[PDB]
Amino acid sequence: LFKLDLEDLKQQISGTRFIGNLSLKIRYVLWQCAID
Amino acid sequence: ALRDFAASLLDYVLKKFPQAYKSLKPRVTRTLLKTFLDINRVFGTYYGCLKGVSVLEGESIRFFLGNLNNWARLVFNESGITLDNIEEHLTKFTKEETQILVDTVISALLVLKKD
Repeated sequence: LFKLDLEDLKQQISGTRFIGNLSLKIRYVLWQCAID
Repeated sequence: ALRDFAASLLDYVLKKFPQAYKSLKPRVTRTLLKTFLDINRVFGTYYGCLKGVSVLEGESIRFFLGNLNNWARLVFNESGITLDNIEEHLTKFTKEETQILVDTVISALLVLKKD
């Protein structure tokens, strides 16, 4: 039954919008760690 | 008007309580850096974030120099553009609030080049 869950995972990670949001979140966590 | 008033009430409480420095300066700039660094927010939250950045000072504003390019490339969609058809190109916002964002992002950037 995990095939529909894998297709729902592929439905929510494909495209330009998700990887750029990840690039914003990792920049947030790097600057938040390096704030001091 | 409420964003511009509440942003100039945050700067009033960063100076009324200087004994709590290093306990509400990094907390508030961490709140603003956490709320600012995303795509799925409405325009007014970004405006309040940038005005709260504006009512800070010094190297902290420089601390948002690096992560502004990718923020613009995600929120304004310059996917290979050559800066020519910018008036009628863009996707989340309208033209007026994008002009407000480009105005307010250098309304705070003037503090880092005046010293």
